[PDB]
Amino acid sequence: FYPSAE
Amino acid sequence: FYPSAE
Amino acid sequence: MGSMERASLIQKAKLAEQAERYEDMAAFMKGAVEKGEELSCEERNLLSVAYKNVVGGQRAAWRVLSSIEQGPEVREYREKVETELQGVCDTVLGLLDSHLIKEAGDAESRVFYLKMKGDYYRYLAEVATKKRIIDSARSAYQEAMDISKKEMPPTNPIRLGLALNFSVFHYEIANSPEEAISLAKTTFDEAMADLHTLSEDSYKDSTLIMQLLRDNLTLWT
Amino acid sequence: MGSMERASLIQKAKLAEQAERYEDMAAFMKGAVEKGEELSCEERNLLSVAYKNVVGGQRAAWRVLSSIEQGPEVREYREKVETELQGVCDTVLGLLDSHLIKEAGDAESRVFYLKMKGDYYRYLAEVATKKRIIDSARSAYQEAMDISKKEMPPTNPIRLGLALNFSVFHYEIANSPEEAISLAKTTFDEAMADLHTLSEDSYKDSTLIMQLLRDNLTLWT
Ligand SMILES: [Mg+2]
Ligand SMILES: [Mg+2]
Repeated sequence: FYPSAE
Repeated sequence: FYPSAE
Repeated sequence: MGSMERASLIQKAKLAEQAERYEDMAAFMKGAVEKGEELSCEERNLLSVAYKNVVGGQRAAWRVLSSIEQGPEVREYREKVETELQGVCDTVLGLLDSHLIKEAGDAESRVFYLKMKGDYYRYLAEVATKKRIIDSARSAYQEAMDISKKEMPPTNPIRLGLALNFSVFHYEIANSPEEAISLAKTTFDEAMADLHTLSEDSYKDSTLIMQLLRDNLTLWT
Repeated sequence: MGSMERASLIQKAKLAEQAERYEDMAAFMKGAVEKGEELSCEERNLLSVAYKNVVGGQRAAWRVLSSIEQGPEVREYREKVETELQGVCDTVLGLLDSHLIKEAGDAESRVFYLKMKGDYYRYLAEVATKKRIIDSARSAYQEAMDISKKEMPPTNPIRLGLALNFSVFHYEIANSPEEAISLAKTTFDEAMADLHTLSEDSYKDSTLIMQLLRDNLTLWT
């Protein structure tokens, strides 16, 4: 849904 | 290298 | 999987495919085969998709590691992946030998299983360092070819995918690029001449595999 | 992995990453952590990439199965994948608690591990059906935030990735979309004001994570 940290 | 059957 | 119903294994294989959980999909389909009943067409496709994806990830990894290989660690880890790949191919071959092939009497089932036998001996050959494994792939593909030519039309998708894979066996494994090119050409041309017999949906099924034959002929000539 | 040298585990983790063998990569990195020595920066990144990829495939599968769920088979198989996901999160949390966090005294290591603790409690919360797990993620992220604000510049990539993930925790898990939006805005603006201090390569590292903060702000406002 909502990109998180790589 | 050389596509095979799906 | 011995305690799970056959129908529940098949249902969960389909869920695992949707979830891209291919190791689970192959374990469910192994359990369904081991119920001992013959597989339907849709069940044989589930078995093949599951193992193709499992072994496909192992082949890709083995190729990356073999290229790096060209301390003991690179060889040990390539050996680790290679052993796991050989185990998956042995498991599939074992399902085919106990007892899928011997119970398969219709041409659609028998050619499908003999093609799979050829394929998984071919994957064993890709890592082998070998003659006997290459012979076993050849023999399985040749039995499947003989039946498919007698029993199926030249556009049948199982016949076409068998000829495609036997052509890749000849080019990549058996060092017979001229036999590869001849088989792929003859198979394409005989299918083209029979397309007029097909419905729109069968035409789409057969021309998709014919395009793979053409893609290899373009790479090989 | 107890019989394998630490350096060989680390070497094979890197080979497994190249081969996209992330379950093997996480097993090698678990074995390296269990040697008992602290991890370097590059080793902490290997540990995090390996588990992120393992749990990332499990989260994707769990979302597909939970959507289908909305006989007992869909629930059983979603439960199967959920249990395996919870086991991977428990394994990571267990490495952090025995003994990575307690031995981590530099801010770079301590913030990295506390952010990981927050992340893997967050993944537990995504499947939980819960208050205590949400509190444990919050508490780990807040300790990491407190240290990062005192000890690192606002462009530090670990500080930025922590604030990004704590913002996703607030929006998706804690039902606090205004806190999410405030944290992502403040973090972006304080980093923008400190970019002038950076080399070209550090500028590229920090602006890549700032773009994720901006991508979420565009989704949320
Ligand atoms: Mg029969
Ligand atoms: Mg220390």
